[PDB]
This record gives sequence, structure tokens and C-alpha cells, in this order.
Amino acid sequence: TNPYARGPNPTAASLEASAGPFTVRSFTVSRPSGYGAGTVYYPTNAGGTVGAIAIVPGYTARQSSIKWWGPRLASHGFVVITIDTNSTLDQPSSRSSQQMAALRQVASLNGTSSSPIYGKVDTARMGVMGWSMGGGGSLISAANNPSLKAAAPQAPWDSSTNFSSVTVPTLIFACENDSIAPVNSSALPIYDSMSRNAKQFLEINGGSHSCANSGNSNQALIGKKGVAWMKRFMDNDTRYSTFACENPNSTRVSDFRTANCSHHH
Ligand SMILES: [Cl-]
Ligand code: NA
Repeated sequence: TNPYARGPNPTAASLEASAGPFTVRSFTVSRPSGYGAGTVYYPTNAGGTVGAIAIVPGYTARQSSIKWWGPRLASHGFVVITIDTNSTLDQPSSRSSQQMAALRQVASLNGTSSSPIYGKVDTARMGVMGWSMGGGGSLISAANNPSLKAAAPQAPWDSSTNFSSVTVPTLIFACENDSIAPVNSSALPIYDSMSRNAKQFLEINGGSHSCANSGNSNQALIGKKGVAWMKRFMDNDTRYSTFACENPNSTRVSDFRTANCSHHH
């Protein structure tokens, strides 16, 4: 029935695993348009067109900090682009423009016969993710582009915490012990500002600012949640509603909040 549903019915184990059902390949963007550099991860055997997600790092950071998401998401049926910004010192508004530029390029590559992703993307179904300033940029992207299907920033920061205009379903990963972008002044005020969307707050117990980055020790949970969120909202895949909306009730989570996530008859 759902034309966007891909892959086998999910389980907790399947979502917690390092890899999803699909085989993944990647390429580096040869001529980046509007951003510094990019790597595109894609499924080779999805069975249908899939949505696209663009991920941006934090200040001073590069693709390495967020690269784990690429294969993790692509393996579940997404085309994911991780970027390096024009400057490592770019601010959130710039990061947002660059993130959108990356999504635009994925759309262009979907239409380029020589590309590995030719015809593999449903350009009408897109998502945004990012770390810190990149997370704030993801939120800026969502505010400015309400046709985006999902947002899942991690340890987000922006100069303004008021994201009241966001109508995109948004999952905020936070880190309890963050000293760069403290939860109390950053992630949580941002979460609280949003009253018009499906939203979720997931704080990792004892986490530093890099708690959701490559090499984190909570990939099973974090990966499960991120994929579930994207599946539920990018693909409208209600097979993932419990996973997306549930409170994990895990020692790894120190603070869980959610609103407007579950469907009511
Ligand atoms: Cl920290
Ligand atoms: Na460029």
C-alpha cells in the first residue's frame, strides 16, 4: 500500500545492528556545488526510489565526525550525503545553505546518467541532520524549507534557540554532559520552542558533546532511533511508529521527551 515502504519488517535487533538490509556503496562528489566537499552513500539494491538526507558537521569539524551515519542510514534505504563546509569556521546560517546545496546536488546527480545514483532518488522526500552548528543549521533548513520530511540534529546549537516556525518532524539528540552546547541552554530550549510539529528529545546519559558522532559507544540505540525517525517520517512508514515514538527506557538515556508523535484515531 505505502509506495515508499522499503525493506523487511523491522525489529529491534535489525535496527540496532551495525548494518541494515541493503548493500551500500559510496562516492565522493567530484565537483561540489555550493559546499566544500561531499561523500554520497547509497543502497545498491533498495527496490525502489529512496529519500535523501544531507548531514553537516560542527565548527572545526569535517565529514569524519558524522560519517558513520552514512552507511548506517543508506543500508536502510536512503541516499545520504555528508559534507565538508566551504570553511570549517562557517556559522549555522551558512551551514544551512550548504546543506540545502548538497541536497540540490543530490537531485542533480539523480538526473545525471553517469552518476551511481541516477534514478535512485525520490527528490520530493528529503531530510536534514547535523552536529552542533550543523544541527542548528539543520533546524534553519527545516524552518526555511517546510517541505522537508524530517530533521534529526545532534547536540544542536544556534544563536537563537527559537525554532517556533518549524513544522518538520524533528528528533533532537542531546548529550547530558555537553559543555560546548549545554543542554539547558541549547538543545532543550530549542526543543521546547517547537509547538507545531512531531518532535522528540533524546539525551544520552553521561554524554559529552560528541556523543552521537562517529566512534560513539551508543550506535545501537542512536542508530536505531535515527533510522526509525527517518523511516517513519520520510517514508511515512508506520511500521516504524513504535520505534520512532517510544521511550527507550534504557540506562543509556538520561532524558526522553516526545510530542505529537503517536497517531490517534
Ligand atoms: Cl563536552
Ligand atoms: Na562550489
